[PDB]
Amino acid sequence: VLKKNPLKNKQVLLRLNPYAKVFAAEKLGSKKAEKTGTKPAAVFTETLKHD
Amino acid sequence: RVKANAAKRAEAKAQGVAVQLKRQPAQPRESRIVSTEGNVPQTLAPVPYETFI
Amino acid sequence: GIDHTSKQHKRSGHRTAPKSDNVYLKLLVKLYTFLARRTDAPFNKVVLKALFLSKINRPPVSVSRIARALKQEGAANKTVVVVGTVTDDARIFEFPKTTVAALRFTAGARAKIVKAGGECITLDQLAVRAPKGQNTLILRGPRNSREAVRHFGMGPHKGKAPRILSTGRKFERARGRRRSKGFKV
Amino acid sequence: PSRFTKTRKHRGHVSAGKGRIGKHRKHPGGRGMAGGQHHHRINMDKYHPGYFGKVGMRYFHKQQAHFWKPVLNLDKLWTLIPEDKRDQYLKSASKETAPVIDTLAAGYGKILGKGRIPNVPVIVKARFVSKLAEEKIRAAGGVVELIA
Amino acid sequence: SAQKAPKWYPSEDVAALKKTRKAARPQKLRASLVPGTVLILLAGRFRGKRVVYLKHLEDNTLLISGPFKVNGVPLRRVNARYVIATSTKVSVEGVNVEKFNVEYFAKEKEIKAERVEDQKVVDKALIAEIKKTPLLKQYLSASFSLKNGDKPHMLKF
Amino acid sequence: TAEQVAAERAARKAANKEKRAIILERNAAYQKEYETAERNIIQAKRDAKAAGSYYVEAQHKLVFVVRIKGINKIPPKPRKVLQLLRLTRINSGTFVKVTKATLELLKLIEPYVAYGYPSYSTIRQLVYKRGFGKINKQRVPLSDNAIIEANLGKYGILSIDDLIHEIITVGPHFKQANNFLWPFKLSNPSGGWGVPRKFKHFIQGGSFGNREEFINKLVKSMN
RNA sequence: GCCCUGAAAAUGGAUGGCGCUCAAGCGUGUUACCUAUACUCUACCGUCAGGGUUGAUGCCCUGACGAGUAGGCAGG
RNA sequence: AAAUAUGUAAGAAGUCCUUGUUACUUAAUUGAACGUGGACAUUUGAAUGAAGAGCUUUUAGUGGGCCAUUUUUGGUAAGC
RNA sequence: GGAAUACUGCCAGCUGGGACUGAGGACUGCGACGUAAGUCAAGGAUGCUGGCAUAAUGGUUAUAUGCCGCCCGUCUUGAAACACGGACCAAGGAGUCUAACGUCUAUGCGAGUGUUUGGGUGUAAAACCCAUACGCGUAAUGAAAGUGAACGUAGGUUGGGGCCUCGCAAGAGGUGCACAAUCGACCGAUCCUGAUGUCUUCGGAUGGAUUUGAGUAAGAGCAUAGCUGUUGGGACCCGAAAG
RNA sequence: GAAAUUGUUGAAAGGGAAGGGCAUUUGAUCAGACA
Ligand SMILES: [Mg+2]
Ligand SMILES: [Mg+2]
Ligand SMILES: [Mg+2]
Ligand SMILES: [Mg+2]
Ligand SMILES: [Mg+2]
Ligand SMILES: [Mg+2]
Ligand SMILES: [Mg+2]
Ligand SMILES: [Mg+2]
Ligand SMILES: [Mg+2]
Ligand SMILES: [Mg+2]
Ligand SMILES: [Mg+2]
Ligand SMILES: [Mg+2]
Ligand SMILES: [Mg+2]
Ligand SMILES: [Mg+2]
Ligand SMILES: [Mg+2]
Ligand SMILES: [Mg+2]
Ligand SMILES: [Mg+2]
Ligand SMILES: [Mg+2]
Ligand SMILES: [Mg+2]
Ligand SMILES: [Mg+2]
Ligand SMILES: [Mg+2]
Ligand SMILES: [Mg+2]
Ligand SMILES: [Mg+2]
Ligand SMILES: [Mg+2]
Ligand SMILES: [Mg+2]
Ligand SMILES: [Mg+2]
Ligand SMILES: [Mg+2]
Ligand SMILES: [Mg+2]
Ligand SMILES: [Mg+2]
Ligand SMILES: [Mg+2]
Ligand SMILES: [Mg+2]
Ligand SMILES: [Mg+2]
Ligand SMILES: [Mg+2]
Ligand SMILES: [Mg+2]
Ligand SMILES: [Mg+2]
Ligand SMILES: [Mg+2]
Ligand SMILES: [Mg+2]
Ligand SMILES: [Mg+2]
Ligand SMILES: [Mg+2]
Ligand SMILES: [Mg+2]
Ligand SMILES: [Mg+2]
Ligand SMILES: [Mg+2]
Ligand SMILES: [Mg+2]
Ligand SMILES: [Mg+2]
Ligand SMILES: [Mg+2]
Ligand SMILES: [Mg+2]
Ligand SMILES: [Mg+2]
Ligand SMILES: [Mg+2]
Ligand SMILES: [Mg+2]
Repeated sequence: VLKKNPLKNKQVLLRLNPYAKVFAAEKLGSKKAEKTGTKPAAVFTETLKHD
Repeated sequence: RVKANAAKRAEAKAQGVAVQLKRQPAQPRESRIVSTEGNVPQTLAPVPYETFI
Repeated sequence: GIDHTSKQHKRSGHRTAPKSDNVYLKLLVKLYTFLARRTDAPFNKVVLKALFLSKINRPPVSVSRIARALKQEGAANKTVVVVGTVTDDARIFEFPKTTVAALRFTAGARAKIVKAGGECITLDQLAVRAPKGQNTLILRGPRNSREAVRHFGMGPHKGKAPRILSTGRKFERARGRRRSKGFKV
Repeated sequence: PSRFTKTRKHRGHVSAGKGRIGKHRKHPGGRGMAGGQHHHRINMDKYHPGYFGKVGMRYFHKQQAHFWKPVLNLDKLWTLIPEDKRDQYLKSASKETAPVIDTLAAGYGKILGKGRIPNVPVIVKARFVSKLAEEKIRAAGGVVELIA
Repeated sequence: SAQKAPKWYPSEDVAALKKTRKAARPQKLRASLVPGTVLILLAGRFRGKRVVYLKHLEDNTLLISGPFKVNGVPLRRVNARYVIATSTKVSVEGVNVEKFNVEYFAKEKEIKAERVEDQKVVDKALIAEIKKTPLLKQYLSASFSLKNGDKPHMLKF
Repeated sequence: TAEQVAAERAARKAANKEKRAIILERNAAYQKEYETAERNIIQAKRDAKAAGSYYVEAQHKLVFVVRIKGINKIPPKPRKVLQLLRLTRINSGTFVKVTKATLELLKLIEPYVAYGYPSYSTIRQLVYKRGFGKINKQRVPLSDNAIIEANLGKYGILSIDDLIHEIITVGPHFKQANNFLWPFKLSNPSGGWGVPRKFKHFIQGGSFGNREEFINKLVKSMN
């Protein structure tokens, strides 16, 4: 008798889709990715800044 | 293609593997890595108006 | 606003109850609407709609029709169901026994089943015996033999029967019916 | 009855069911059968082919029933015997005593050949039997007795 | 009969309510409402009086004293939403106030002798503390008003 | 009769508990599946660059289309194609598997619709709030995973997130999983269409045509 | 490019009016705002449909839909 | 020699094996038809949609039209 | 060389303010929070308090203000029209009835059906009752003389609902009315063929034919009624110049 | 003893017609709910 919107009303967000619990609790709406040092070679920036 | 389809289904049933005899349309495309070795992007510019007459 | 792909508020072209006021007919319905709903018994459904049908849709099944149907292999012992009235047929002589379930039986037809040793059953009686419709043969009359059907689709080179109030030569036999006077149909 | 008529429902709407352009006038297209050969021709061919012209011979002062010859089929033929007495002749099936069917007393003038009859022989007194009418009677041991 | 009778009639049985899920949860007052904050009374008999806030009652009102001997406002209820909560706060430590609750003002011409004592009781404490900050007694005796050019959507109070 | 109810009851309470932790298992696996999918593409782009090559993304398989034009004065060819994609009403929208077969249904339909590539966050927010199912005709709101599982279970897809996963990945049951979703009836963009005059290409002054990633900002103002 | 000349008609008069000149004009860009019987959500009337269930023209659950001359049917 | 328009096809009424019928037809037990019996149904042989498909009877009103875009004929042109 | 920030995007991150809505009416459903007993914002609003208890809300009406509104009816591609009818009111005022019909529908009976020309009867135009005929239907086809419907379980094939068997099911097999497609058989017409016979010109067996018919192939009709449509009638109502 | 149409009396409105619609003010008026 009422559409309830899972994106509000946490009761429903949990009723569909548990792991909502896990999601929130583990954050991972955040969650920094790891840190890599790859640098673009040479020609790439040579042509990037080209005329 | 029905000959080809019948024979495809046979070599599949003899080996007991999946059929898929209905053509699919062209699918969008797949990820590529194009290289720069030998091909350096040669940059282009629009051209001034010119009369040729 | 909508761009509809189908005619809105269009009602189903099928009869929802019979056009009759006959209170016993209504009862027979009330039975089979219960039967159809609470059982699987596809037989019950067909009979349910059958009870709604108009006279033109319930052509008599003669007593010979029932007889020739019972001659199908393995059918001999089934009980025939005819939603409609059943008629007597003098043209056959040896009539089998069996049992028939029908709305109405004509005098001759009743005497002709009974005198063959058979039995006359109404549809409620048939219901109690075959609630799921077990071991029934359903029969329908030839609705397309009606007189009026002679005239449907009348046209040139269509071979149908013109609507005519009187028949013979000099009645619509001349110009257009024969190569010799004008053309031919 | 009146109150069931559409023209009751058309009270209040101008023009009845007739349309506001072409109204309802007296006799557009002509009274009766007019122009069966001109503007109504498409209707007359297609739904009444052959309407116009003559065919056949005239026949002066034709009396019907000069031709009276009502037809009867072996398909029935046994209905002429009363239903009580029917079963005894059917079980008997003897040439010594076989039932007499006077078709003309029953109002039939010709015996046609539709249907099949049981093997019981019968005596058919009739005028005008068809050739297959007779032949099925004799095959069951009956005969045809020409009368008038 | 002047009118043919109904073939139906409804049932005169009264249906029972469904079992409603609405809890009574406790009110949360805005941060600025803390016991001892001078309030500006926005409406009502004493509207525009500057008044001291004591106790949050269980019927959601505010216990107000104001105090009587200064501005004439007695110990009294006031509604959360009809009040502007200022930034000047006198400390209520020395005010018992445990005794005033819903049924205190319970309806049960004349003023109860316990009321009048309880007033002097709560006020003698309050006026003491108000005297600690100069002009606060004068400020609480005066009435509030928007002067020409005041802009409640600017004014800090 | 008095005991055998706790039989049938405690039974389903356990089969619910079971179906639940299966969804809890699956949805966890989808989260990892996306998180690693995106993360690979990022690094693959980095890797190409370090190698002095260019990583070209694969073309999108999935496109969301909403009809931004009224239902009057439409040419008959586009009017068909518009119905065949189930957008008979202004602002309503559906998903399209991208192949050359439906690519030309986007060409013919282009002046009447805005379309692009929807993000997970969109598809999710679409299906939760505006998600409706098709069950014997009638339009059913998707409020309980059983409703999904009932109709779409034969394909897998017992969870609203299995629907959402089936959509955004395309894959095997996209045809059926998609067609189960009742076309999304969207409101008008809250905050506006951002262009004075709608019917002109997105390249031209916005609204109508393929705005690629920009479909997302749009749908989320409407939704 | 904008501006001027080229540019003559009959009652008094129309960028709709007032009026406007780093515009309230012309070209172009950026936002914010106004508001349709249209879109979105709810309530209600009705129409169609599907389903349930022993005032039977019954009771109940569920969804979709609603422009109209000439005209057809239907309930009153 | 395009564009837009347009015909046909994308299987169970299909495919393959075996071998019956005949006054047709072949020099010919050759073919042409139409069959018996055996084999192959997962994706049942592109996409999309489908809120159902098919079918019959019967009868109203109408048979002055006009407009816009583009194509376009007569006319200097026209609210032709 | 190490940051920051813009931008774009994401969070099943947290939170302040306002608006409209409160459908439903015991319980059943999916859940959440708890060790637990319980609790909940989880299949639609409850709690607490105040005022009034009447013209206060509200209805009606007249007026006033804001914005909006051309005169109907008809013909017409187009009418507010510088198109036409209409000063006002009352009362009257227009698709009828009949004969014969097409469909559809309901009812009675059914290879039949229709009692009411007539007779009997009567509580007297009613109701009740009935003999013989008659009409339609049950045979068609030819201009006509005339002939006149089973090779076969009233045929074969392809689909058919229902029923039957096997099966826990999914299914497989069997029978298959109505109906549809198609190939065949029968009857009349037309064109061949011309046997046994016979009186010699009568007779027409047998087997055929891209020919034909409003036909056969285990009957459907008949009657009474209703809407709608048909035609003839003053024929929806009023109207000629004439004869 | 209706209507058109008119006299008187009573209320009201009216800067080149009148009459209509939505909405509230005002005035006039009036129904509905408890012992
Ligand atoms: Mg009408
Ligand atoms: Mg009308
Ligand atoms: Mg009128
Ligand atoms: Mg009409
Ligand atoms: Mg007229
Ligand atoms: Mg006409
Ligand atoms: Mg002529
Ligand atoms: Mg025969
Ligand atoms: Mg003082
Ligand atoms: Mg806004
Ligand atoms: Mg705009
Ligand atoms: Mg000017
Ligand atoms: Mg202006
Ligand atoms: Mg400037
Ligand atoms: Mg400007
Ligand atoms: Mg309106
Ligand atoms: Mg219903
Ligand atoms: Mg049904
Ligand atoms: Mg029902
Ligand atoms: Mg019931
Ligand atoms: Mg009922
Ligand atoms: Mg009703
Ligand atoms: Mg019902
Ligand atoms: Mg609508
Ligand atoms: Mg309408
Ligand atoms: Mg409509
Ligand atoms: Mg016509
Ligand atoms: Mg005309
Ligand atoms: Mg014009
Ligand atoms: Mg940085
Ligand atoms: Mg940001
Ligand atoms: Mg309520
Ligand atoms: Mg009021
Ligand atoms: Mg105006
Ligand atoms: Mg006119
Ligand atoms: Mg005219
Ligand atoms: Mg007019
Ligand atoms: Mg004019
Ligand atoms: Mg005139
Ligand atoms: Mg006049
Ligand atoms: Mg007249
Ligand atoms: Mg007439
Ligand atoms: Mg005269
Ligand atoms: Mg004359
Ligand atoms: Mg008067
Ligand atoms: Mg006078
Ligand atoms: Mg007055
Ligand atoms: Mg006035
Ligand atoms: Mg309104």
